[PDB]
Amino acid sequence: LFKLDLEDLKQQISGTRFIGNLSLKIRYVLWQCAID
Amino acid sequence: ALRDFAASLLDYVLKKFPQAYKSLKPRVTRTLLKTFLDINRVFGTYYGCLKGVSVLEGESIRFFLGNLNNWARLVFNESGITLDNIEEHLTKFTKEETQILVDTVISALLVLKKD
Repeated sequence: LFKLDLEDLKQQISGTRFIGNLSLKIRYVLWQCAID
Repeated sequence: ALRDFAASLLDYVLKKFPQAYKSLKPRVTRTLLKTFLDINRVFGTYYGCLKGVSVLEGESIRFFLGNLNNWARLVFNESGITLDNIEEHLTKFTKEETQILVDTVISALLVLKKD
């Protein structure tokens, strides 16, 4: 039954919008760690 | 008007309580850096974030120099553009609030080049 869950995972990670949001979140966590 | 008033009430409480420095300066700039660094927010939250950045000072504003390019490339969609058809190109916002964002992002950037 995990095939529909894998297709729902592929439905929510494909495209330009998700990887750029990840690039914003990792920049947030790097600057938040390096704030001091 | 409420964003511009509440942003100039945050700067009033960063100076009324200087004994709590290093306990509400990094907390508030961490709140603003956490709320600012995303795509799925409405325009007014970004405006309040940038005005709260504006009512800070010094190297902290420089601390948002690096992560502004990718923020613009995600929120304004310059996917290979050559800066020519910018008036009628863009996707989340309208033209007026994008002009407000480009105005307010250098309304705070003037503090880092005046010293």
